[PDB]
Amino acid sequence: AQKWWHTGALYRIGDLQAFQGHGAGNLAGLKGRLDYLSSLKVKGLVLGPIHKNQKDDVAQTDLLQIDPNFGSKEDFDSLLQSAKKKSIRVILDLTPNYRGENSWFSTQVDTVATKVKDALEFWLQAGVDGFQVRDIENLKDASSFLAEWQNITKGFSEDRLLIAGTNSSDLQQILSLLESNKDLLLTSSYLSDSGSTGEHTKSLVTQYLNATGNRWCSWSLSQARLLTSFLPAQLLRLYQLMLFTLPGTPVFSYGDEIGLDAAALPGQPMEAPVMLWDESSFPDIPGAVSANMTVKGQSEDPGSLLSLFRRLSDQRSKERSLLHGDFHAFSAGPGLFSYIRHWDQNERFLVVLNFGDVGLSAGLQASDLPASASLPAKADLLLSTQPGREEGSPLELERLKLEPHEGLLLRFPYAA
Ligand SMILES: [Zn+2]
Repeated sequence: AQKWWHTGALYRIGDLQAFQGHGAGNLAGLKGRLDYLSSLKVKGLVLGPIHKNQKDDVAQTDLLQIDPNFGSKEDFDSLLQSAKKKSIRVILDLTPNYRGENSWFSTQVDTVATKVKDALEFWLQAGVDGFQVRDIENLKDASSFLAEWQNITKGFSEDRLLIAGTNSSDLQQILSLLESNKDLLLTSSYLSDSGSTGEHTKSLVTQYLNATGNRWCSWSLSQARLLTSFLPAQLLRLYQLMLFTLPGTPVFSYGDEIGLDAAALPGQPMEAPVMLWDESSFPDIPGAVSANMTVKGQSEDPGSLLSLFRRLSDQRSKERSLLHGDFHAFSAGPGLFSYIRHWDQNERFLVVLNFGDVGLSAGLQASDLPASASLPAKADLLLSTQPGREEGSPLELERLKLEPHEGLLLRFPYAA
């Protein structure tokens, strides 16, 4: 088989109460939204933290005890049972001081690291499929601890994950964390540089793959915050296509599927903005929310961001070329970022991303590829970020017009 986090996207649910809002707001309530997460084809949701934590006090913090606000232990057990019946894995966040500004209390670790050791051993027997920990740059001897905890996690089963998260975007600071245990997923702000861009992004990704020996890894804009925090509205489709087709596991926060924005909801945290299911989800200020900002409204419109997300995620899970990590990038025009995805004699995929505000001709040439480059004269358009095109019918790779901010996803058989 394939280990489970390779087969789909990860969905981060930081605040249980903002995610479902009124009525539910529980572990028992989260149970009712599983069929929805299935419609996003997420193979693992990143849950919590949900443990007891008195703001900035080590003694008054216990990772083995759930906070009554979120429910009970039987609610959690009940949640795991249903989730496994629906092929949905659950990753628990154990960031200790998640109510204070320093997530690891201070540079005095000793007592804090011991607590984390016991929690892993405890919650794996309760049946969780992995763990997350954030703000590692504030942890003394970070790489040493991530090595040990990774070994406990993999020891239980090889089909168990550890995710670590940093706010840093420096490449050398990121690699030094990875020099510890190379099978460890690391989310970061490495990609976060919108507005002024060009083909800066193309290099960033190939440089990272270059340095890491092309090992399996994660793709995100941050450890916890939304896409809208970093990107302008009219770049969300482009980045969504990219994250869903780059070699590795893509990681989103709840709300990225509908383009959820912390601003535009006056007086609300950038961490835990309320999820928008329909018109009644935001009562505080009535008219501020509209139908096209909601799940309900975007479920109707085929042109919506939610529609793009669901279709991209369906490909990412079903198709084998996007499930394994075989990837090659073109040397096209100065705005573009194009690449090929393939595995054995399965169906091949071609991506083309225009980052500028100007129309382009995609002159994607053989230019630096393997012997398995041999592109056809024609490939079928599966999907475009902009409505208008004839989806399903063949285009021509030499003569290829790209409108500002457009993204194309093209399919073709192994034998050209
Ligand atoms: Zn290849």
